[PDB]
Amino acid sequence: NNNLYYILLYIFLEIVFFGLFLCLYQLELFTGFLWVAEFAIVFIAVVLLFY
Amino acid sequence: MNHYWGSSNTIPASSTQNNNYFSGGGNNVTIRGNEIMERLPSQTPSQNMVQASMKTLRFYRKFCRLIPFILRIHNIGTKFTAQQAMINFGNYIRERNHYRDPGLIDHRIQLGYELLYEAEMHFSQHTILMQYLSPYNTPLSDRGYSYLEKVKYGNKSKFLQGFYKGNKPTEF
Amino acid sequence: GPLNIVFAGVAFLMFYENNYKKLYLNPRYSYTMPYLQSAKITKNLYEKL
Amino acid sequence: VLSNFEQVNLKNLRWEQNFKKLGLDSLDQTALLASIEHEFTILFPDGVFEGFENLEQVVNYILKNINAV
Amino acid sequence: MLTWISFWSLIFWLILIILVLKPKNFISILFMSELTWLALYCLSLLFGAIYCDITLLSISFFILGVAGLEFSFGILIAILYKNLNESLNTDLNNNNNNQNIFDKNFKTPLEKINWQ
Amino acid sequence: SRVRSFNDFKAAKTYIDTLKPKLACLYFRADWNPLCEQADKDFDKLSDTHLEYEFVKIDIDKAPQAKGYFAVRCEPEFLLLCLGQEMTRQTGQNQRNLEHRLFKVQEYVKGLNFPAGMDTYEEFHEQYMAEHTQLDKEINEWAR
Amino acid sequence: MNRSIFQLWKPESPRSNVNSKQIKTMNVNFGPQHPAAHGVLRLILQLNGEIAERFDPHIGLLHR
Amino acid sequence: LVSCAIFYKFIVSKISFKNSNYKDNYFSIFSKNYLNVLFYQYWSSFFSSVM
Amino acid sequence: MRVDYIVTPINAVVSWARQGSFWPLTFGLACCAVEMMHATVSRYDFDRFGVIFRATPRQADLILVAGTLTNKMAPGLRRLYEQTLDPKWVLSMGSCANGGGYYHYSYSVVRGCNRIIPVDIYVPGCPPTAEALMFGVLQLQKSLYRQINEGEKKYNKKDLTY
Amino acid sequence: VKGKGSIRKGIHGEGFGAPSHAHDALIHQIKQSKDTMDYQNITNEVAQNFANHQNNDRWVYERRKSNFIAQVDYEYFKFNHWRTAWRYFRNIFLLTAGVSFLYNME
Amino acid sequence: RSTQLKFYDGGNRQSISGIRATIFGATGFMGPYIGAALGYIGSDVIFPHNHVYAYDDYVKELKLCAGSGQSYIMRHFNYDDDNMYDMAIKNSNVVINLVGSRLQNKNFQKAAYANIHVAKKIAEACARNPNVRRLIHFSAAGADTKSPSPDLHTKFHGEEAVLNAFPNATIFRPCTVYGMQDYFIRHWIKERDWWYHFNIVTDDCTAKRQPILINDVAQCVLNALKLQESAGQIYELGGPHVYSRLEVFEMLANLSGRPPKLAHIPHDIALKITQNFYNWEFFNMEKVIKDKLDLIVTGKHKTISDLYVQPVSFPQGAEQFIDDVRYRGVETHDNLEK
Amino acid sequence: YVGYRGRLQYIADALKLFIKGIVVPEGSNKFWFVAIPSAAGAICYTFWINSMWGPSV
Ligand SMILES: CCCCCCCCCCCCCCCCCC(=O)OC[C@H](COP(=O)([O-])OCC[N+](C)(C)C)OC(=O)CCCCCCCCCCCCCCCCC
Ligand SMILES: NC(=O)C1=CN([C@@H]2O[C@H](COP(=O)(O)OP(=O)(O)OC[C@H]3O[C@@H](n4cnc5c(N)ncnc54)[C@H](OP(=O)(O)O)[C@@H]3O)[C@@H](O)[C@H]2O)C=CC1
Ligand code: SF4
Ligand SMILES: [Zn+2]
Repeated sequence: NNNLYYILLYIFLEIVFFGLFLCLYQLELFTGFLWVAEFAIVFIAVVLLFY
Repeated sequence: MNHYWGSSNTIPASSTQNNNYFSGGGNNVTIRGNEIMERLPSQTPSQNMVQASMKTLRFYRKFCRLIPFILRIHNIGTKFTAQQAMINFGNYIRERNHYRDPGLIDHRIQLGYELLYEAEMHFSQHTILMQYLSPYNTPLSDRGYSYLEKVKYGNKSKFLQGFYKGNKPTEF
Repeated sequence: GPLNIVFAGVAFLMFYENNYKKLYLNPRYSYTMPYLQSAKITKNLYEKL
Repeated sequence: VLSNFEQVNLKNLRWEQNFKKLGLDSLDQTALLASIEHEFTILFPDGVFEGFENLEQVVNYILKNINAV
Repeated sequence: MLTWISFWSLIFWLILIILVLKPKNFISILFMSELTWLALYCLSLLFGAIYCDITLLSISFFILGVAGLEFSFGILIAILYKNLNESLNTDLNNNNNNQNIFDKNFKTPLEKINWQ
Repeated sequence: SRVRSFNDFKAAKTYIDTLKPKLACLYFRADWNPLCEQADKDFDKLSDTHLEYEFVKIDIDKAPQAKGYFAVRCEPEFLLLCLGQEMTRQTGQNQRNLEHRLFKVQEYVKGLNFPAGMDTYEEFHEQYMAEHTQLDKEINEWAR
Repeated sequence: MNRSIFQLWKPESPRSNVNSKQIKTMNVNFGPQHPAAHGVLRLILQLNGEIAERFDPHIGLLHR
Repeated sequence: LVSCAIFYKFIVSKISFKNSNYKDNYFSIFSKNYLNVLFYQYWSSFFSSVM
Repeated sequence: MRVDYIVTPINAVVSWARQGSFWPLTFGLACCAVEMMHATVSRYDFDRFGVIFRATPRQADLILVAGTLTNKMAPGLRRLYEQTLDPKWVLSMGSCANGGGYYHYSYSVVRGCNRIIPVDIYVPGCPPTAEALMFGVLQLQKSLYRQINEGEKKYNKKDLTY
Repeated sequence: VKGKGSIRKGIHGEGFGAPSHAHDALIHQIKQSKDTMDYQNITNEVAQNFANHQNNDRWVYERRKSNFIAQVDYEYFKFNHWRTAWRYFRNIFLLTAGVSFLYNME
Repeated sequence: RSTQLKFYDGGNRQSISGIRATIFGATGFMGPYIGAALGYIGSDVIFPHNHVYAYDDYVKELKLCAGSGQSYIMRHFNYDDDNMYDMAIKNSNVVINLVGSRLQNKNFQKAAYANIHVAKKIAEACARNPNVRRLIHFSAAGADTKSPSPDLHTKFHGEEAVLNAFPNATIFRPCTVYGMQDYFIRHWIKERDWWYHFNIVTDDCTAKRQPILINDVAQCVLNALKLQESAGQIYELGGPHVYSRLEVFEMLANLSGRPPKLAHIPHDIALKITQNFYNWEFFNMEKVIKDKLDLIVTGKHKTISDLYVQPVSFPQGAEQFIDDVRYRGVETHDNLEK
Repeated sequence: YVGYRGRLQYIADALKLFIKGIVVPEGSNKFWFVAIPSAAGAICYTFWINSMWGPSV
């Protein structure tokens, strides 16, 4: 995939799956932190695309 | 050039580049500009008929260059081609050929530029602006036509055709 | 087809074998299979359900 | 492009004739030049546009152009 | 179906390979670099849990910080791409013919070459 | 070889797809262009001269659909194909340029190498549709 | 309080890409059916980051 | 830390100079040296840091 | 026949709802607009009858033409009417909208908004008082409530509609 | 001229550039005509800008698009590509999970 | 009886043409166009209707076919009482019947009621009134006494009944009519938009069609009114060329750029499912039955050329109605500006 | 006046919003146009799991 928006969406889903692995392996706390941080980043990334 | 037609009033090719690298460019002639027009100054006065004729020719050239863009954005390409629209507007100009006052011609050129700008920026409606591009004695291409009065009044003169078809309602 | 029938047979045997080894040949002290294990109240730490 | 202008006969059309003797007045000349200009996706400079007298000069100019597509 | 250690080592190296593979758009490379940092984050947490080591969790949050600063730098560098006459697709910033691009075509800014 | 004339698009396409030529030259003609009279003679002469090509002439007036299928824009058109893939295209009437294009395509193809099993004939649109699902399909899924 | 005058205004120079408009301006219709446009005001507005740069007030939509 | 300091040093390099070339007014000249320096330093730092 | 057993009651629930929340479009021309805004404020509360104004035509149920319509505005009014979500109703308020009005003999005024879009009801005054505007809106609400079942179907021998 | 570098002032004219430098026609038009443009004059620079802009889209202009040929797809609802997947999956499952499971159960 | 009808067509909306017309069945697709063709020259038009939802745009916009004081909408029409028919055409010298079995309808009794009973009542009311000069009845091109479609069978029977009751009535049989709100192009667009991947076809698509634009049927009606020799004649109206259904699919695909995909379902399954299940606009027996039948000008009667109308070609006339649904693929940078 | 003394205003508003017929403009992505509201509703109908009404309730 070469569309920037779809690349961003798939990377967001990858972050979700990384957090899911951390949850399964029983590092729950680090799932809560990682997500929010990267979530903010993803948000900013979207704005960058808009520009 | 601080004008709507200035060479720097083109839409950038990309968000980080006006054109490809190593150079610049942009289309301002066959499409609309980047910024909106904010003022349209007066035409410089023409002292004789030569200058007025040159102004008319240049206005017609700009109109012809802008025809395909207007046809695309207004969805009127099936009613007539670009060349047909140019020919119809040329018929309009030819019907305005007898003019001989240069100031009147400058005024008309100003009005023509204004109407062209209105057409190219979706200010007017397509069914309204098509009155300047429509054929004079030919049906439009997007629909069928009736040739009943051609068959019945075949060789009859114009007077007889206008006599058989009245000029007022007949109930009253 | 025959191979589909064979696959269905193997799947059914797998399913039944798993269920049989969960129901029997297995201690039943925690509630895992509903409506097949007892839902009573246990007073001792080790009571069979 | 010239097919749209139906007052011009393409059968024995010789390209050295002036536009007027082909049946095109100034407005038709401007329309035809703009149509060719759109056809090849180029622009004619103001001196070049107003200096054209026949189709041979237009053909030569388009031949010498590298941006014509 | 694969052990987590081998899986995550392979995932990190595959992420690097895919980062190299994709067309050189600065924003895409920024996103893939962020993904690489996150893969390092996950691997460090996994080994910290396996070996009962508390420094690797620190590596996780330090990765978060380093990746954040790097992302800020990347955003600024892209906006710098805006002002300079450069394309976010670096393959369009040179005249080297590329068969991977359908429509790569550059010519000199001249209307004609010969006059006489 | 010898020119095969066609007035029906479906029959001509069936003939070409059954023949599966390695080198083909298609001459699309229409009656609006007065220069098409000389193009017929040029096509006949080049067809009898060259034997590595298959020469097929299509009347656009009697087979309008063919035009849309072959992206014909300005008749007369000479479309040179290798294994169904568009080698080149010429618009206008000039025998020397047509022969030069035929010679260039012939020599370049004769200097080519194809892996076994990947040198089969393909239809024309097959090249356009392959890139359509690669570029146009995804663009239309984002804008619309 | 330091000078921020250069961040405030951006002039234009002939054939200067960095001094020109490096963006497609947002040309919006502040048209008649707008709560802040009163009844008939059709104002062609050029916005660049929600900053009003160019005005084109079309009046006469209530000329009787 | 030192790599960030070196990046800061590279950023504050002087870009435009007062010279005796008076032919370049009213024309756009692209240098592109600043962007290349920043880009290559940035990505080399990224690769070294991750490894 | 049996479907009516479900359809006929439910119809009322469909009408009542759309009678209880009748949202007009925020659009006012000239000085019937001022009178309408008077009709919206606390002295005459449309919010009593569940009438609240929405600014976009996609969320509007009633188009309220309340001012003079010029030849410059007719395509815009046509587009605004076309871009409203169905079902929709149109109220014509004041003389300039019902007919030409005080500018019927002018060169730039549409001689009635019903030459461009269909009109469901007309309010005559110049300006019609907020009393009269509320009267017209209430009449339209009752009419559109009753409009779903006006006895179009015939009853068979079992007293069942079609 | 004070505060103007090497620009010199001649008779009847202040001068706009350093000596022996080429005079620019666009800047002449800018100075003489502040905002007045009688018509969009197409100079060499304007035509060159147009050519530069249109060269970016040369591939689209030269693209030869073929019209579609309609057909009635009789096999669309069979979903053959999903049956191949099913055959592959059941073969793999039987040859790996099935044999081992049956042997271990026995 | 007198078939003469003198009127002035050189006027505008506020003129007086001299035609007072009643149009039945104007709550469909033809209605607004026929009414506008009559009332745009200054005629008086009356629209009797009994429409399920009175607030639907199919009723309100009928008021736009003429000006204030010229167009009237008669509501709650019985379609069963002779008095209402007499009241509808009391002062009308022109009557047009557009009533016909709707596409959703699959009941034979309702089809006969729409195509035979109502037409017979209209013709009988016209015969009683001595001031009616011309009556134009709308039928179908493929109408036949042995048609598997109940619509075409009942339309042939209605032709017989109308010609029996009012021997000076004019019968129009359009082939298939397309426009902005039609069942040919709009249905194609909506079916492709809903079934995102395909258009459903239940046959080999070898049936023939002769599409004609809606703007040409109105001109045909006006020409027939102007021609006194068309009083007791049957006219079949179609486009210049005949296409198969597959060719129409391909032409619609090429005009818009959408790649065609025709998923095939066997005819008997579709017939059974449409027979035993509820039918609406986009799922009914009529589409399945008609897709195997040719609706073209057969040459047994007079054609559109006898009305001195030159219909527009299908590719040229259908292009403007698919401008919004054009495929958005690889385009130039200048195409971004709209 | 919706119900008795305005007791059913919210019910009437919700039912009318259900009744209104949505149209998707051309030039927009139909999938995204319909999918973003679905995701928004699914997200907003999750907040109630992040609620506390008494200790450990
Ligand atoms: C893409 C734009 C930038 C995205 C930035 C990051 C966004 C993060 C998520 C924000 C919310 C919006 C996403 C969800 C809705 C859209 C789904 C999507 O993107 O599908 C794309 C994907 C892919 O898009 P596609 O199918 O159009 O792409 C085709 C392939 N290419 C890219 C080549 C054109 O969609 C599908 O695979 C099919 C549709 C599946 C939709 C399944 C979810 C629907 C919504 C359910 C409710 C939401 C989830 C549950 C609630 C939330 C958790 C508690
Ligand atoms: N459009 C086409 O493609 C072609 C159409 N025709 C015929 O031309 C005529 C007009 O066409 P068109 O407008 O498109 O068709 P429609 O199906 O859209 O309209 C049918 C009209 O008849 C009315 N009607 C239907 N059933 C009954 C009934 N039982 N009692 C009373 N009125 C009824 C409908 O009103 P309501 O349902 O609201 O009561 C509506 O006004 C029809 O007879 C049609 O079959 C012929 C050839 C081609
Ligand atoms: S009808 Fe009269 S009072 Fe009302 S808006 Fe018109 S001018 Fe004002
Ligand atoms: Zn019978």
